[PDB]
Amino acid sequence: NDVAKVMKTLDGMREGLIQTAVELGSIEAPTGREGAAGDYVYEWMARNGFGPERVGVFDDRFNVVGRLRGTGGGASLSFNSHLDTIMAREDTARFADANDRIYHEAWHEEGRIYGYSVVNCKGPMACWLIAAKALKEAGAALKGDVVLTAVCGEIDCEPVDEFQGHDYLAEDIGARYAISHGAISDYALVAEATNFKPAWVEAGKVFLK
Amino acid sequence: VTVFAGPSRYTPYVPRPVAALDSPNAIVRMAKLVEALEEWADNYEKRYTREYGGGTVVPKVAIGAIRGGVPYKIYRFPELCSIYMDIRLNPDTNPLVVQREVEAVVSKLGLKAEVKPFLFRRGYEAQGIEPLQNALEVAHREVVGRPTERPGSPECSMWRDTNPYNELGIPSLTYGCGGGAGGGNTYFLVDDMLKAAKVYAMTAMDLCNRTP
Ligand SMILES: O=C(O)c1cc([N+](=O)[O-])ccc1O
Ligand SMILES: [Mn+2]
Repeated sequence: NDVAKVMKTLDGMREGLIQTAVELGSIEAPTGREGAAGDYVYEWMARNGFGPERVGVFDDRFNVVGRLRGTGGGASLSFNSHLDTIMAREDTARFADANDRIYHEAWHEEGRIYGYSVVNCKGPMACWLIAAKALKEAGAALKGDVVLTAVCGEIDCEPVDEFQGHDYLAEDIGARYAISHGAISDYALVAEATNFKPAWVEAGKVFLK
Repeated sequence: VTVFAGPSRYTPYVPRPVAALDSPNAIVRMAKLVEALEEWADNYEKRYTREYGGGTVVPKVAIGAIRGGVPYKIYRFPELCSIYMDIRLNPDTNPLVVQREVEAVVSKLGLKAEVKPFLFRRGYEAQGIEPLQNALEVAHREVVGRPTERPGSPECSMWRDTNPYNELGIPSLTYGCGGGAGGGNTYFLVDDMLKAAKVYAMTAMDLCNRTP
């Protein structure tokens, strides 16, 4: 089997997985200021030879798209997670304790990794960044491409009234922008937290004033 | 008045159904606090009405602003929500007394809240006003024709700059033409403005010729 080789490769990458998640979760990146986090993921993909591109509407809010190229003749698979996080230190209007710790930082304690920034979503993103690294470095045989798509603006912030433009946009400049501008593939796995339970329906939304 | 609730939840996880006062959404709880506060206000103005020589003070209460949280991030309801109250005082009411009354309204609902004052100014009745009162009275009867009447309560129960003067020992009253803008009147008669200017001048000619 050529699979087992990768599994044992992944058993040895426990530490890089932890480090990547913690370094990534530690980065200040609430929706609207995901640039710095994007930069880390770009430079991470570059070092590991995934040939990344910045695909975005603004030079400081962008998606990062790189690939693990195939031998030829297979189906493409995307892995997708988002760079933005929920809490900004700004938000004293939504949280009783805007400056807690679980809201903004990320650390390795016991056998856990703590931080909202990790659960959502730096996180599942670390998981497949490592998975991609294992496949490449284990020299696994793949006919089809693996597309690595790290996006901005997934979280449901939206502009309204006098709050317009760059600082308040989210989903319009996130994944759908990336996909519409190259990040296409045959199939896509979005890596977010379920409890190891697959879901392939999702809801829409209407916002009313 | 900031009402606390929580824990924050992403909309697909919000617990329903839940009793209003138990809602994790601070906006929901506040809505319940608002009707309790409006009835408290209905009784406040009557309980603290007080008659002075300079007028009857009818101290009213209004909720002037609300907010929580921010409009451009609504996918999680707020753990807190604030209200901003204008509560008028008669000259003889201590602000802390009023604060405890409001703390009590909240307490009756079982809500956790912060009642924090961010403005306090004292109201005053003038002491030793008779010389100005009289000088004006004389002028008023000459120009307007009858004795002066007792002022309307809203014009006694507001903030006007008679307070700083009185606070600092300069006996002071207020007097002009027309209905108050808080009313809201939107115009003056030119004839009445002329009358006032005459009264002002006459008042000055009397009063400024007394030896202090
Ligand atoms: O003198 C007034 O009528 C008056 C009204 C307002 N207001 O209606 O907001 C404010 C200050 C005033 O002096
Ligand atoms: Mn997410």
